[PDB]
Amino acid sequence: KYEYVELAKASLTSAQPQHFYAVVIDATFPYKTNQERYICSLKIVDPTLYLKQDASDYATLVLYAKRFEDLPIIHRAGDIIRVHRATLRLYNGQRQFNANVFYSSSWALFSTDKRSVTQEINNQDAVSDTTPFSFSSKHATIEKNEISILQNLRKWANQYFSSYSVISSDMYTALNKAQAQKGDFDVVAKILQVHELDEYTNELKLKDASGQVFYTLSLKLKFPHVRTGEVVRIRSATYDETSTQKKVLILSHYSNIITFIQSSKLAKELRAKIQDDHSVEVASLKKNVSLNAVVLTEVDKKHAALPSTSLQDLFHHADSDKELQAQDTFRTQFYVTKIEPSDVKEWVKGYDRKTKKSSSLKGASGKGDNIFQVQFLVKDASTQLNNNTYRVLLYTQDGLGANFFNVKADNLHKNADARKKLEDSAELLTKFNSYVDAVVERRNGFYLIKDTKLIY
Amino acid sequence: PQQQSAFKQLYTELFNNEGDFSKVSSNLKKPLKCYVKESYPHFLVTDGYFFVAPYFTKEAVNEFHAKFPNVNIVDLTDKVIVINNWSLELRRVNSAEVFTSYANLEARLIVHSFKPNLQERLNPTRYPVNLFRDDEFKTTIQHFRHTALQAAINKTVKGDNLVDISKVADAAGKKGKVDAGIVKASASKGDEFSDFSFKEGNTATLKIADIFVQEKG
DNA sequence: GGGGTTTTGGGGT
DNA sequence: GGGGTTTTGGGGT
DNA sequence: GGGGTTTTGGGGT
Repeated sequence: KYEYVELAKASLTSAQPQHFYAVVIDATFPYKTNQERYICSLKIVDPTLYLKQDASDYATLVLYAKRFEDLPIIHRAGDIIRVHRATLRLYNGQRQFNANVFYSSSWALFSTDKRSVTQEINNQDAVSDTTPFSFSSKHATIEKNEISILQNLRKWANQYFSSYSVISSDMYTALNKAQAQKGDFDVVAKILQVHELDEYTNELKLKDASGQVFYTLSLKLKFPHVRTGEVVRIRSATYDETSTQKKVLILSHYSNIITFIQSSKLAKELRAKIQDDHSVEVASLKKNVSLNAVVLTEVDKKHAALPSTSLQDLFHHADSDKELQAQDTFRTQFYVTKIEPSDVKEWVKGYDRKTKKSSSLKGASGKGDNIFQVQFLVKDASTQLNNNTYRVLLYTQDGLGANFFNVKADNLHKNADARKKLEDSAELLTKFNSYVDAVVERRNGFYLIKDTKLIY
Repeated sequence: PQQQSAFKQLYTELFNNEGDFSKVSSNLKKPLKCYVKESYPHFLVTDGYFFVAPYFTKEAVNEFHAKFPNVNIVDLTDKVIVINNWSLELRRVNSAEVFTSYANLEARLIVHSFKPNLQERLNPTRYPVNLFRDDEFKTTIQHFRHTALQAAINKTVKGDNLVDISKVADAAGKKGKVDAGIVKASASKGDEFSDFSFKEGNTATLKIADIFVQEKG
């Protein structure tokens, strides 16, 4: 039988093990300090300790362990943690709970929202509202009397996050003031873009309330929950003075990228207030070499929620994998290496609906209706190292991808205006660091671009 | 603007000059004063912002062991070294096995001569990070590959072999295999792209473990 | 037996 | 040892 | 003292 005590009511004198439930509002990633030790530091809150008289108040929780797996990975602020056997002591004025997981202490994590982060990523339902989504040791037991403590704290967790910012202005630094810090700092920003730099790394494009845009590398395995359009708190970043072409944040092994639970007032306001920025992209288009990635296209709103499929899967596994065989519409990202036919003037051909044949507008047709018959030779992160380039089509005779270039099909041998706009788009598409975000439809072994248009 | 990292500027200029060390700015080929972060199992030195692995020639260590007797190299951790004679090369490697590389390419610091300064050498610095894990630098190497790849593809792919429109516009009763969209990028031998034009420098170097046996069998 | 803790030799399971 | 710095892995640590 | 484990009483710190 365990007796749970509230944070502000826990004893500072009796150095005896105490137990408690609490809401997590901040945490480092679990990190190694030497050869046999791992630490995870977090800030916790509950009904008796959540606010200084305005800025948020909290207790600190330091978890010690001998293995990485014995420490909690906090991907989201707002979830709950239950700790057994912590000793409380005052550390520079703050109530600090210490727990040696490597000895007799344990923790268990509970989802405040319907699903946990991991469950959201894998689209799974939660076993029940009383089940921990992560915990230390081989087992975790929750008694009937704990159910009310949990449900009540969840109810409170939502009230707290919906009526207060929780992560107050004193817990982070404005991106446009980042360069003025001596050491590391925290940031709260909106993810504007998630670029797959390579097989292991994502490059996040961030923008905070001050309006400054910054980039930062985010390992796929470590932070698999990053999503475009969502707001996160980055715990511990430093300003990179060696980055000249773009504003970069450096993260450490102890750094953490944290999202917010649905009821978060701060996340909600920042999601609406912080709007997309393309200034970095527009400025880079004037340079011969851009160290900044530019996503030239935008997919139709109805696919915004459709998951992406790599070129590796699209061309090497699409006829063998059960899941990929049942689908005919996909979303993928890639960069264009070459565009065929070479002559931009031949991108638009005359099409005969009856004979199913297209022809060049040589002696300028009637031979059929004008259509785009463009073949892109692409490549992506998942195929970066191989000796292949892949064919992706923009054959608009049936309407798929008709507005891709924001230029209605026309005889490019006669319409100088149309030809020029397509020529400019050609240089942009083949330019280093330019990428395409597109939806494709599989027909007779080929992929045709559809519901996708250039935004530059 | 001004690049604060000596290493980052050096390695970036090398890649932006097709691995030709003679095309890199002469005002950058001056002696390198750098702090030793680690000495074993991996010898890593910093320039105050990043850490790179120096590759010592057999001549470099023998010369060292003469002008500085008993001062072991594998124990230089937390002390500084001054590389007076050095060169930069580009090598093809397995990035999955070599952490001081990216996209199977590595820029190596070839050391010919270096002297240790144990003289309470200091310098308050930020935590050194692997140059081959840096955003901008990874991007520079991607630029390099993109350029080689594009040149190879525009040389290899010719004749506008466009998918016949009927194959797609009239695909009812037609089934196909996606691997029909796979096009070879160059005239390679295997599955990896290797059609580069920089001449891969050779230069023999010592394995960090041989210099550990030479000092403590 | 062995950790971590202090119980500093000895419970229960 | 906590607002910090590993490398069972040097692209979760 | 108490876990998990098996040592089923007894080291070392």
